[PDB]
Amino acid sequence: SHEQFRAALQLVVDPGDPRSYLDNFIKIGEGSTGIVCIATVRSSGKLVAVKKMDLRKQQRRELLFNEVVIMRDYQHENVVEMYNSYLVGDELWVVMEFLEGGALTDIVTHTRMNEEQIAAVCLAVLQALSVLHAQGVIHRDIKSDSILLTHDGRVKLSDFGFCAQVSKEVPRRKSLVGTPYWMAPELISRLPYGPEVDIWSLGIMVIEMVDGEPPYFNEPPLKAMKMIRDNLPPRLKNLHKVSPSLKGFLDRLLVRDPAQRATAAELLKHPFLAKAGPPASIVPLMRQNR
Amino acid sequence: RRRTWYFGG
Repeated sequence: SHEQFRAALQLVVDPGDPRSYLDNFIKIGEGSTGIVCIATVRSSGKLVAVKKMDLRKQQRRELLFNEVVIMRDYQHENVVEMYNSYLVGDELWVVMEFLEGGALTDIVTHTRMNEEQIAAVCLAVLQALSVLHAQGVIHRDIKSDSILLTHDGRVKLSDFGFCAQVSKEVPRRKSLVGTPYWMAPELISRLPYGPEVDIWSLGIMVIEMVDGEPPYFNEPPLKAMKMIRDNLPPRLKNLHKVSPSLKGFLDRLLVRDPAQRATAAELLKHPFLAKAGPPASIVPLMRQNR
Repeated sequence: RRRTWYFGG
């Protein structure tokens, strides 16, 4: 049955073994579904990233097909580019763009972002989401760990292993999927849900960028989920430090009723995003610069 | 904890 799943994934990935062209694998990261390495392309010396996911270590194996559907169908300027996929022994390897700036997590846990920088992140993220949600794709795991940066401060959404599609025949999803602290209240309540859940998770990421941590982060997962399910929307620890503009923005995201929550398309017009700086404005936040 | 969960369906 492992062997049965290996055969199925083989029909879907590219033929071959990229070790035939990559050198010097160095692990740089751990994800929910596997690990991430830098590799050197031997013909040219360029760097790529390689995501390795052990078919035996998955919560749900069939979610590994997510990486193939996104790669094949849903590329965009603010989405990490995937080049090729391979089955190597017991692992799916995806060779992808290397985002040398690392994850937004390393930033929010170590410095303070100003509002120009927060607005730049939110705009980049909302551009990816407007396009994905127009095609019925819901990411379902928006949080700082899923946002990667280039060396020159461009922002890209990554980590689509848990995404799902909605459509006229399947207008909503029912799976309990996400990282507890960032999960939308309707998703925790087990109400069927749609793209609106990424909007709520993005609002929690805005709290990450202001406070450094999502709400209830010191509470065990389950307890945090109960409180998200049952309490009023969570508040910034530092409400006093955010502009009225940023506050009114967040109030469009952390709306408990999914019907009243802003859509990505609507949030691209919010006046808070007018503060968005260029990618250069993100650069000084990165570990090699701060 | 920052780990993603999957349990529904």
